[PDB]
Amino acid sequence: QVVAAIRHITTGTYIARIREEYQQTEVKPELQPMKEALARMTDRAEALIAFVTEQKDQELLDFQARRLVEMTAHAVFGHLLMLAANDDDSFRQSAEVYLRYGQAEQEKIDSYVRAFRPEELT
Amino acid sequence: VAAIRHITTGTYIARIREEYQQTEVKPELQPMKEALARMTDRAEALIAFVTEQKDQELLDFQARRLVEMTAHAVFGHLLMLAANDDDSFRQSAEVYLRYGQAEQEKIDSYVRAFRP
Repeated sequence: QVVAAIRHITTGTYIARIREEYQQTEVKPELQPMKEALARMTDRAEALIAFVTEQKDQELLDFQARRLVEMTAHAVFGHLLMLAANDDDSFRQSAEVYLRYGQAEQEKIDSYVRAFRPEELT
Repeated sequence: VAAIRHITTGTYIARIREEYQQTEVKPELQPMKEALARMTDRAEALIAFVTEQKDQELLDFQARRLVEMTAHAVFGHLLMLAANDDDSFRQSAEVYLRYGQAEQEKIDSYVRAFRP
Protein backbone atom coordinates (compact mmCIF):
# COMPACT_ATOMS: atom_id res chain seq x y z
CA GLN A 1 0.00 0.00 0.00
CA VAL A 2 2.55 2.57 1.14
CA VAL A 3 5.05 0.14 -0.43
CA ALA A 4 2.88 0.15 -3.63
CA ALA A 5 2.52 3.95 -3.63
CA ILE A 6 6.32 4.19 -3.64
CA ARG A 7 7.36 1.34 -5.98
CA HIS A 8 8.87 3.89 -8.41
CA ILE A 9 10.94 5.31 -5.49
CA THR A 10 12.32 1.97 -4.33
CA THR A 11 13.03 0.99 -7.94
CA GLY A 12 14.72 4.32 -8.63
CA THR A 13 12.86 5.77 -11.61
CA TYR A 14 13.87 9.32 -10.56
CA ILE A 15 17.44 8.16 -9.95
CA ALA A 16 17.47 6.91 -13.58
CA ARG A 17 16.04 10.21 -14.90
CA ILE A 18 18.61 12.16 -12.89
CA ARG A 19 21.48 10.10 -14.28
CA GLU A 20 20.22 9.67 -17.86
CA GLU A 21 18.79 13.18 -18.44
CA TYR A 22 19.45 15.82 -15.78
CA GLN A 23 23.09 14.93 -15.12
CA GLN A 24 23.70 15.04 -18.92
CA THR A 25 22.83 18.74 -19.02
CA GLU A 26 25.78 20.79 -20.18
CA VAL A 27 26.36 23.49 -17.56
CA LYS A 28 28.84 26.35 -17.25
CA PRO A 29 31.77 25.93 -14.79
CA GLU A 30 29.96 28.08 -12.21
CA LEU A 31 27.19 25.46 -11.89
CA GLN A 32 29.46 22.42 -12.18
CA PRO A 33 30.02 22.12 -8.40
CA MET A 34 26.27 22.10 -7.87
CA LYS A 35 25.88 19.41 -10.54
CA GLU A 36 28.51 17.24 -8.78
CA ALA A 37 26.91 17.82 -5.34
CA LEU A 38 23.52 16.75 -6.76
CA ALA A 39 25.11 13.57 -8.16
CA ARG A 40 26.37 12.75 -4.63
CA MET A 41 22.85 13.42 -3.19
CA THR A 42 21.42 11.04 -5.84
CA ASP A 43 23.89 8.27 -4.93
CA ARG A 44 23.09 8.91 -1.20
CA ALA A 45 19.34 8.47 -1.84
CA GLU A 46 19.92 5.23 -3.82
CA ALA A 47 22.26 3.90 -1.12
CA LEU A 48 19.77 4.63 1.70
CA ILE A 49 16.93 2.96 -0.23
CA ALA A 50 19.23 -0.12 -0.66
CA PHE A 51 20.10 -0.02 3.05
CA VAL A 52 16.37 -0.41 3.87
CA THR A 53 15.20 -2.73 1.04
CA GLU A 54 18.08 -5.19 1.46
CA GLN A 55 16.88 -5.92 5.02
CA LYS A 56 13.87 -7.67 3.41
CA ASP A 57 11.67 -6.36 6.20
CA GLN A 58 8.31 -5.21 4.93
CA GLU A 59 7.34 -3.49 8.19
CA LEU A 60 10.58 -1.49 8.15
CA LEU A 61 10.03 -0.47 4.52
CA ASP A 62 6.51 0.67 5.28
CA PHE A 63 7.74 2.64 8.32
CA GLN A 64 10.60 4.31 6.38
CA ALA A 65 8.65 4.80 3.13
CA ARG A 66 7.91 8.51 3.49
CA ARG A 67 11.58 9.18 4.47
CA LEU A 68 12.80 7.36 1.35
CA VAL A 69 10.39 9.48 -0.72
CA GLU A 70 11.76 12.64 0.97
CA MET A 71 15.36 11.50 0.49
CA THR A 72 14.63 11.18 -3.21
CA ALA A 73 12.68 14.47 -3.41
CA HIS A 74 15.72 16.43 -2.14
CA ALA A 75 17.83 15.10 -5.03
CA VAL A 76 15.10 15.63 -7.68
CA PHE A 77 14.13 19.08 -6.44
CA GLY A 78 17.80 20.12 -6.39
CA HIS A 79 18.14 19.20 -10.04
CA LEU A 80 15.02 21.20 -10.98
CA LEU A 81 16.54 24.24 -9.30
CA MET A 82 19.95 23.61 -10.95
CA LEU A 83 18.15 23.61 -14.32
CA ALA A 84 16.50 26.92 -13.42
CA ALA A 85 19.92 28.42 -12.56
CA ASN A 86 21.39 27.05 -15.80
CA ASP A 87 18.67 28.89 -17.72
CA ASP A 88 19.25 32.09 -15.67
CA ASP A 89 22.46 32.42 -13.62
CA SER A 90 20.75 35.19 -11.58
CA PHE A 91 19.20 32.27 -9.67
CA ARG A 92 22.49 30.43 -8.99
CA GLN A 93 23.12 31.90 -5.49
CA SER A 94 19.56 31.08 -4.41
CA ALA A 95 19.82 27.58 -5.90
CA GLU A 96 23.06 27.02 -4.00
CA VAL A 97 21.33 27.90 -0.70
CA TYR A 98 18.43 25.50 -1.49
CA LEU A 99 21.16 22.86 -2.19
CA ARG A 100 22.40 23.32 1.41
CA TYR A 101 18.88 22.84 2.71
CA GLY A 102 18.50 19.65 0.69
CA GLN A 103 21.89 18.40 1.88
CA ALA A 104 21.02 19.13 5.53
CA GLU A 105 17.67 17.39 5.24
CA GLN A 106 19.16 14.37 3.48
CA GLU A 107 21.74 14.07 6.27
CA LYS A 108 19.05 14.10 9.00
CA ILE A 109 17.12 11.37 7.15
CA ASP A 110 20.21 9.25 6.39
CA SER A 111 21.40 9.42 10.06
CA TYR A 112 17.95 8.56 11.44
CA VAL A 113 17.26 5.67 9.07
CA ARG A 114 20.72 4.16 9.50
CA ALA A 115 20.57 4.43 13.33
CA PHE A 116 17.03 3.03 13.55
CA ARG A 117 16.69 -0.39 15.20
CA PRO A 118 13.99 -2.50 13.41
CA GLU A 119 13.18 -4.10 16.80
CA GLU A 120 11.56 -0.74 17.68
CA LEU A 121 8.57 -1.66 15.49
CA THR A 122 5.58 -3.85 16.51
CA VAL B 1 23.46 44.32 -13.69
CA ALA B 2 22.08 41.01 -14.89
CA ALA B 3 19.99 41.04 -11.69
CA ILE B 4 19.05 44.76 -11.70
CA ARG B 5 17.68 44.66 -15.26
CA HIS B 6 15.49 41.57 -14.66
CA ILE B 7 14.17 43.29 -11.49
CA THR B 8 13.27 46.53 -13.28
CA THR B 9 11.88 44.49 -16.20
CA GLY B 10 9.72 42.20 -14.04
CA THR B 11 10.38 39.28 -16.39
CA TYR B 12 10.11 36.53 -13.75
CA ILE B 13 7.03 38.09 -12.13
CA ALA B 14 5.47 38.09 -15.65
CA ARG B 15 6.76 34.53 -16.17
CA ILE B 16 5.02 33.22 -13.03
CA ARG B 17 1.75 34.97 -13.80
CA GLU B 18 1.47 34.34 -17.51
CA GLU B 19 3.08 30.89 -17.62
CA TYR B 20 3.31 29.08 -14.27
CA GLN B 21 0.03 30.36 -12.78
CA GLN B 22 -1.85 29.52 -16.00
CA THR B 23 -1.07 25.84 -15.55
CA GLU B 24 -4.21 24.20 -14.29
CA VAL B 25 -3.13 21.90 -11.46
CA LYS B 26 -4.83 19.00 -9.71
CA PRO B 27 -7.52 20.21 -7.23
CA GLU B 28 -5.44 19.04 -4.27
CA LEU B 29 -2.63 21.44 -5.33
CA GLN B 30 -4.87 24.49 -5.74
CA PRO B 31 -4.05 25.72 -2.20
CA MET B 32 -0.38 25.53 -2.99
CA LYS B 33 -0.97 27.32 -6.29
CA GLU B 34 -2.75 30.15 -4.41
CA ALA B 35 -0.02 30.41 -1.71
CA LEU B 36 2.55 30.68 -4.53
CA ALA B 37 0.57 33.50 -6.15
CA ARG B 38 0.78 35.39 -2.84
CA MET B 39 4.56 34.79 -2.63
CA THR B 40 4.74 36.24 -6.13
CA ASP B 41 2.68 39.27 -5.06
CA ARG B 42 4.97 39.76 -2.03
CA ALA B 43 8.05 39.74 -4.25
CA GLU B 44 6.45 42.21 -6.66
CA ALA B 45 5.44 44.45 -3.74
CA LEU B 46 8.93 44.48 -2.23
CA ILE B 47 10.53 45.23 -5.59
CA ALA B 48 8.11 48.17 -5.99
CA PHE B 49 8.95 49.37 -2.49
CA VAL B 50 12.60 49.72 -3.60
CA THR B 51 12.18 50.83 -7.24
CA GLU B 52 9.56 53.53 -6.52
CA GLN B 53 12.19 55.35 -4.49
CA LYS B 54 14.08 56.10 -7.76
CA ASP B 55 17.34 55.54 -5.94
CA GLN B 56 19.89 53.63 -8.02
CA GLU B 57 22.29 53.08 -5.07
CA LEU B 58 19.46 51.51 -3.05
CA LEU B 59 18.42 49.24 -5.91
CA ASP B 60 22.07 48.24 -6.39
CA PHE B 61 22.40 47.52 -2.70
CA GLN B 62 19.16 45.46 -2.63
CA ALA B 63 19.33 43.81 -6.08
CA ARG B 64 20.57 40.40 -4.85
CA ARG B 65 17.93 40.31 -2.11
CA LEU B 66 15.18 41.19 -4.61
CA VAL B 67 16.35 38.39 -6.92
CA GLU B 68 16.35 35.95 -3.93
CA MET B 69 12.90 37.18 -2.96
CA THR B 70 11.68 36.38 -6.46
CA ALA B 71 13.58 33.05 -6.57
CA HIS B 72 11.53 31.67 -3.66
CA ALA B 73 8.34 32.19 -5.73
CA VAL B 74 9.93 30.87 -8.97
CA PHE B 75 11.46 27.82 -7.29
CA GLY B 76 8.21 27.21 -5.42
CA HIS B 77 6.30 26.90 -8.70
CA LEU B 78 8.81 24.40 -10.09
CA LEU B 79 8.35 22.22 -7.01
CA MET B 80 4.55 22.53 -7.22
CA LEU B 81 4.76 21.22 -10.78
CA ALA B 82 6.90 18.28 -9.56
CA ALA B 83 4.21 17.49 -6.98
CA ASN B 84 1.45 17.91 -9.58
CA ASP B 85 3.24 15.21 -11.62
CA ASP B 86 3.69 12.94 -8.60
CA ASP B 87 1.62 13.23 -5.44
CA SER B 88 4.42 11.37 -3.58
CA PHE B 89 6.18 14.73 -3.64
CA ARG B 90 3.32 16.91 -2.33
CA GLN B 91 4.41 16.83 1.30
CA SER B 92 8.06 17.59 0.38
CA ALA B 93 6.92 20.44 -1.89
CA GLU B 94 4.81 21.87 0.99
CA VAL B 95 7.77 21.82 3.35
CA TYR B 96 9.98 23.59 0.77
CA LEU B 97 7.20 26.22 0.29
CA ARG B 98 7.11 26.89 4.03
CA TYR B 99 10.91 27.32 3.93
CA GLY B 100 10.55 29.78 1.01
CA GLN B 101 7.82 31.66 2.87
CA ALA B 102 9.99 31.95 5.97
CA GLU B 103 12.94 33.18 3.91
CA GLN B 104 10.73 35.68 2.01
CA GLU B 105 9.56 37.09 5.37
CA LYS B 106 13.15 37.66 6.49
CA ILE B 107 14.13 39.40 3.22
CA ASP B 108 10.96 41.52 3.29
CA SER B 109 11.50 42.65 6.89
CA TYR B 110 15.20 43.37 6.26
CA VAL B 111 14.64 45.42 3.08
CA ARG B 112 11.73 47.39 4.62
CA ALA B 113 13.85 48.07 7.75
CA PHE B 114 16.73 49.57 5.70
CA ARG B 115 18.04 53.10 6.33
CA PRO B 116 21.27 54.59 4.83
